[PDB]
Amino acid sequence: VKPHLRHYQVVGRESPSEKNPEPTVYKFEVFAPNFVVAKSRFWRMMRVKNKVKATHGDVLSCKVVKDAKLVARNYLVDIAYYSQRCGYTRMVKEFRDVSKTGAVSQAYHDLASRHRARYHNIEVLNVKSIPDHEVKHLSIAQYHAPNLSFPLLQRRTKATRKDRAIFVKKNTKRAVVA
Amino acid sequence: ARRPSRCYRFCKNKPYPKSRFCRGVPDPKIRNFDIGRRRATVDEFPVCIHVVSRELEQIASEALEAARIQANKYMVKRANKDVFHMRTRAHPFHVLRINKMTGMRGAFGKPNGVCARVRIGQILLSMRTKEAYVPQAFEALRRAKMKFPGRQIIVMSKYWGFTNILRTEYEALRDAGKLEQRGTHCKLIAPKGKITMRNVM
Amino acid sequence: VKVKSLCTLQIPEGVTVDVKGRKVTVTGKRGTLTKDLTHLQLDLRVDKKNRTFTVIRWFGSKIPIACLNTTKAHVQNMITGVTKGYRFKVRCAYAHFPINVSVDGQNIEVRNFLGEKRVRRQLVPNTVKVSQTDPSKVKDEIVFDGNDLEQVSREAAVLHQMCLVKKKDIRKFLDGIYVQTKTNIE
Amino acid sequence: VHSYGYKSGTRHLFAKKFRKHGVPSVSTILTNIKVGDYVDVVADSAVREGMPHKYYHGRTGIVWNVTPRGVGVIINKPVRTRTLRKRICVRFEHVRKSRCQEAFKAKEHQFQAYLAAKKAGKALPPLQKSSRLGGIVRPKNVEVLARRVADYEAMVPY
RNA sequence: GGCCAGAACCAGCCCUACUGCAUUAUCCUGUCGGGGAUCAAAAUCCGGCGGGCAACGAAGUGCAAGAAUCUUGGGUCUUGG
RNA sequence: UGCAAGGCCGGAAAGAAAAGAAUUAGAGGCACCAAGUGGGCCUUCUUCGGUAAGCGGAGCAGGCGAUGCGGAAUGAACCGCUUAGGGAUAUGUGGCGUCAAAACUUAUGGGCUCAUUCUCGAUACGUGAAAAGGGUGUUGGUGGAUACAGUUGGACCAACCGAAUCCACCGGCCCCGAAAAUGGAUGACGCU
RNA sequence: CGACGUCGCUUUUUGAUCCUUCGAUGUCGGCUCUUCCUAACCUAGCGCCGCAGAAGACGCUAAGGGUUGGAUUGUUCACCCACUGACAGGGAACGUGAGCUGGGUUUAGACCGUCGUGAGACAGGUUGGUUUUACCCUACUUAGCUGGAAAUUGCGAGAA
Ligand SMILES: C#CCOc1ccc(C[C@H]2NC[C@H](O)[C@H]2OC(C)=O)cc1
Ligand SMILES: [K+]
Ligand SMILES: [K+]
Ligand SMILES: [K+]
Ligand SMILES: [K+]
Ligand SMILES: [Mg+2]
Ligand SMILES: [Mg+2]
Ligand SMILES: [Mg+2]
Ligand SMILES: [Mg+2]
Ligand SMILES: [Mg+2]
Ligand SMILES: [Mg+2]
Ligand SMILES: [Mg+2]
Ligand SMILES: [Mg+2]
Ligand SMILES: [Mg+2]
Ligand SMILES: [Mg+2]
Ligand SMILES: [Mg+2]
Ligand SMILES: [Mg+2]
Ligand SMILES: [Mg+2]
Ligand SMILES: [Mg+2]
Ligand SMILES: [Mg+2]
Ligand SMILES: [Mg+2]
Ligand SMILES: [Mg+2]
Ligand SMILES: [Mg+2]
Ligand SMILES: [Mg+2]
Ligand SMILES: [Mg+2]
Ligand SMILES: [Mg+2]
Ligand SMILES: [Mg+2]
Ligand SMILES: [Mg+2]
Ligand SMILES: [Mg+2]
Ligand SMILES: [Mg+2]
Ligand SMILES: [Mg+2]
Ligand SMILES: [Mg+2]
Ligand SMILES: [Mg+2]
Ligand SMILES: [Mg+2]
Ligand SMILES: [Mg+2]
Ligand SMILES: [Mg+2]
Ligand SMILES: [Mg+2]
Ligand SMILES: [Mg+2]
Ligand SMILES: [Mg+2]
Ligand SMILES: [Mg+2]
Ligand SMILES: [Mg+2]
Ligand SMILES: [Mg+2]
Ligand SMILES: [Mg+2]
Ligand SMILES: [Mg+2]
Ligand SMILES: [Mg+2]
Ligand SMILES: [Mg+2]
Ligand SMILES: [Mg+2]
Ligand SMILES: [Mg+2]
Ligand SMILES: [Mg+2]
Ligand SMILES: [Mg+2]
Ligand code: NA
Ligand code: NA
Ligand code: NA
Repeated sequence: VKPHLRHYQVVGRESPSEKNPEPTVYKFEVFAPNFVVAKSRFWRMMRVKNKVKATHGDVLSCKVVKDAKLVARNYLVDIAYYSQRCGYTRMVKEFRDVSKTGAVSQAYHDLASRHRARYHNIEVLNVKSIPDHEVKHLSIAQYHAPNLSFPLLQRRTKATRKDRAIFVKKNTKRAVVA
Repeated sequence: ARRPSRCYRFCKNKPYPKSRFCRGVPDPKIRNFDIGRRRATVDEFPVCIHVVSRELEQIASEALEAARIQANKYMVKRANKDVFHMRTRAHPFHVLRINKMTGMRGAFGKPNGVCARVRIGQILLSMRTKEAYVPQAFEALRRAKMKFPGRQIIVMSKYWGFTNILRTEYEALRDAGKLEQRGTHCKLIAPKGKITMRNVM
Repeated sequence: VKVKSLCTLQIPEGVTVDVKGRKVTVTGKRGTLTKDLTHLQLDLRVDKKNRTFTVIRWFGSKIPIACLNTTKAHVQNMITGVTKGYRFKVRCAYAHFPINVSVDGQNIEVRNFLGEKRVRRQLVPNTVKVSQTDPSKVKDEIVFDGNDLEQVSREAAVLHQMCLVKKKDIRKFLDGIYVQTKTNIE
Repeated sequence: VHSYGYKSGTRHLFAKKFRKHGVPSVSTILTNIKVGDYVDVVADSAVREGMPHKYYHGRTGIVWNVTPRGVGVIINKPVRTRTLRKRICVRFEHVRKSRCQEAFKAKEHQFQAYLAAKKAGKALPPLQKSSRLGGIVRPKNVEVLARRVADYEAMVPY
């Protein structure tokens, strides 16, 4: 399935005024389901860092950063999340994926399952593709073997939806109730 | 006897101090707020360890006194009494009332005890010691917080002892004449005021 | 998870190992043994030409991976059983009351344990041979012989558990039946 | 217990600001109040003569009566389902000239000035353009907005 | 026949089919150097330079107004003829 | 002839410009005659007494009372929606293994979890069941340390032996802490 | 085992409240009879001990079974005598009054003390003081008749 988060680049600034006639222009990287969530994350970042509110600023661009060609890669995702018990927890994780968006989307699922962290409590500091020789985790490095092979065991293969049946003769494929 | 502390845990009331309106208040169970070598200079104890509160609640003076006795007993046993200085940073200024059961009529209670109202992130105990006795301080504060209701965390301070100067910069600022010693704490000298024999650096 | 974890075992010349549906049969001289490992969910291979036994766990976490080293030990014990056998030596230790052990064919009788009048009986399965050493060599010794280590043990352990002191300070009352030597028949 | 006198609950309402104590100045005495003016009714606690009731403090009304030392002010007051026009009698020290129509008066005078300038061949001032329109932006400096590791360590005290 | 049923057509609704404009560059390629791991490679990766449209139904990205007449779609016992 | 007041006569009036520069299911005022009611209660935030209470007492605003309907199995007050008599098409809250309409157990989605007599979990409101503390259960992180290491065998320290270990701390799910009276309750079966 | 502290559980105590009942839900105790709980006294196993033996302490699984006779008191409690393997603690509308009993409590009679001018009062003492109704429906205990698999029908057809 395709990743549920897209790579957005938001460009914006404080609206010019008499005090600030030439405001600084900021470029922001964020992974969001849509550009409305992307703009919301941008103004939150602007408010908590540059002390600039959305009501006093404008967005120059909210385009999507296109994914590269799909190649099996190692992605180093710098990610952090907030919990009441422990404040902010920042971790660096390695993932196998074919795109930056897929790696970040897989990172959000990983944080949601292993640490019960939802989207709005999570900040993605950085994501990048790294070579095989800089991978530290063995669970990721095992996929760099020049001759990596494995069988497919314990696999539940479902029939085509059109051809699924409720009752089938025991040692045959003839459908009795379908 | 004494009522269980679970009846007075949450900060449900407005602050109720001992004043000219609230008379007949018993004395707090904790009177010594500084144990160990309190007279030691700031140079002597560089390491500071804090017990920080994680909840908004009330801590009775009985629990505060119990914690400092336990912490003092452990340090004296597993170290010396002259290698640490501990300060209790919570003061029981909130007076608790008891109805002391005419039912429910005219039920405003009489003073019963005192407790400290603590917030999230507030420091409860601070231990000043040398780097050699750090493991003893952590165990002493771990035992002391078992006397405390609620959740607390033991953390290592980034500052030098009981001062507001970073551990990484105290010695350099001390070697230059930029620090004024004032007993347990010290103040960084500012280039303000008249030109005197102080504030020249 | 870990993609591939495996363990390897070398099979001696005189013993053959067969695997079929997680059912391991080890045949050599002095007998043969069979183990049912259908509860393990592992990948068992035997290289007949190279005399190697391999157990593989694919995409396993810690719990499934802990089973492949257990599997190798079980097959190794079977290999040793059909080449050297297993011999457990048992000694009856007592302070005052002699422990009279009578060993008939596959039947063990224990009498006068701590002076009790009750007789303790145990029926040894036919796969394990029980013999009593002549007292002239070593006093009150019982020897269990068999191919299966699992069966040879718990025949001595059952003997040990039958002669247990009750309602007394076991630190002081040390009477009992204890295994002393675990070795091989050949 | 609690009572309802004339000046009940006015501990902070009828008090001077910090370091601003004192009786009213000459400019208050020299200020002219006329019938029909707009006034803010702000009680002066240093003049305990002709003070308004605590309700009318901070209310703006219309002068209906002028007397040697006093000012009559009509003040709207909501009671149940309607608003009553209450006439209060206060000393002149407790009223200030209201600037509530200053923006409207300037708007009227600007229109007269614009009309006169338009009438006789004068150059009208240029109309202001809206700031919400589009346009090209040339940024002199561009910076990256991101969350850094230093941000998380800086919010931890001790 | 003022009864039952089925097909035709109309008008009105309700559905589904058929899609254009804009945008990509943290991108696409070749080559050089580095780096990598191999029996030896290649690749993942980082730089320099030169070209550029990833254009197969390119993208699952912003907006789409495409006359169901052309080119005989479906329903209406959810309307009336 | 200046100020104050009441008038009269004239002039001008984007009928209120431009700068984000209002909007309106926007007929305003004035009366008369009268009914029921004057026990309330519940929730959101604020809040006083009380150890607390399905306890007593207040502020703002919704609601029940007076109101059903569609949901949370069941409930005056929670969620949705508020109601002429009917059809069609879409939804809301809530759901799609059976009971029971919907994935005839959807995907060509990723992880985590095993719970032996109140019997893991699937309870918004609903505390309408749980704490301090603890776990070498498993799965994740942070920071240090060592690398021909660490564990063994061999002679309280150093050598063979040929790979990655161990030290503290912080999470997720599970487990222990966890005892009441008729036989019983994620609604039931059951589900891994 | 556990001071100074601290976190809980329970509803076999009292208190707090005032939601139900005031055109009425029969009040304490005992007797009788059944059942349930476990925080386990005895009985079955099993750990550990400052565990030599004997006698015991502490703890775990387990409520299947058992848990007494009497003097005083209306008593519940309490206390003592005695037996025993042991004489554990509790719930069931403080189980159980159309099952009993009626000693107490709490009408009217009467005595005493204290109080009250008095009539009278007293969670002070004392004595005497009507305990009604089942033939209805369920429940339970026994006791009879009797159809019915499409659980009365379909002809609707399934054999351990
Ligand atoms: C004196 C005294 C205290 O003891 C009682 C004992 C019984 C009762 C009767 C009430 N019990 C429930 C109902 O409200 C009433 O039933 C009837 C039949 O009236 C009241 C008090
Ligand atoms: K604590
Ligand atoms: K009653
Ligand atoms: K026993
Ligand atoms: K009496
Ligand atoms: Mg208690
Ligand atoms: Mg309060
Ligand atoms: Mg005030
Ligand atoms: Mg004021
Ligand atoms: Mg290149
Ligand atoms: Mg170029
Ligand atoms: Mg698609
Ligand atoms: Mg068309
Ligand atoms: Mg039509
Ligand atoms: Mg029609
Ligand atoms: Mg309008
Ligand atoms: Mg009322
Ligand atoms: Mg309709
Ligand atoms: Mg429908
Ligand atoms: Mg269905
Ligand atoms: Mg499924
Ligand atoms: Mg709940
Ligand atoms: Mg429910
Ligand atoms: Mg809850
Ligand atoms: Mg915990
Ligand atoms: Mg654990
Ligand atoms: Mg864990
Ligand atoms: Mg862990
Ligand atoms: Mg259930
Ligand atoms: Mg459950
Ligand atoms: Mg359900
Ligand atoms: Mg009670
Ligand atoms: Mg009542
Ligand atoms: Mg009755
Ligand atoms: Mg009644
Ligand atoms: Mg009755
Ligand atoms: Mg028990
Ligand atoms: Mg029992
Ligand atoms: Mg029983
Ligand atoms: Mg009763
Ligand atoms: Mg009860
Ligand atoms: Mg009766
Ligand atoms: Mg009775
Ligand atoms: Mg009865
Ligand atoms: Mg009587
Ligand atoms: Mg008298
Ligand atoms: Mg009497
Ligand atoms: Mg009498
Ligand atoms: Mg008589
Ligand atoms: Mg029939
Ligand atoms: Na190259
Ligand atoms: Na009513
Ligand atoms: Na899944």
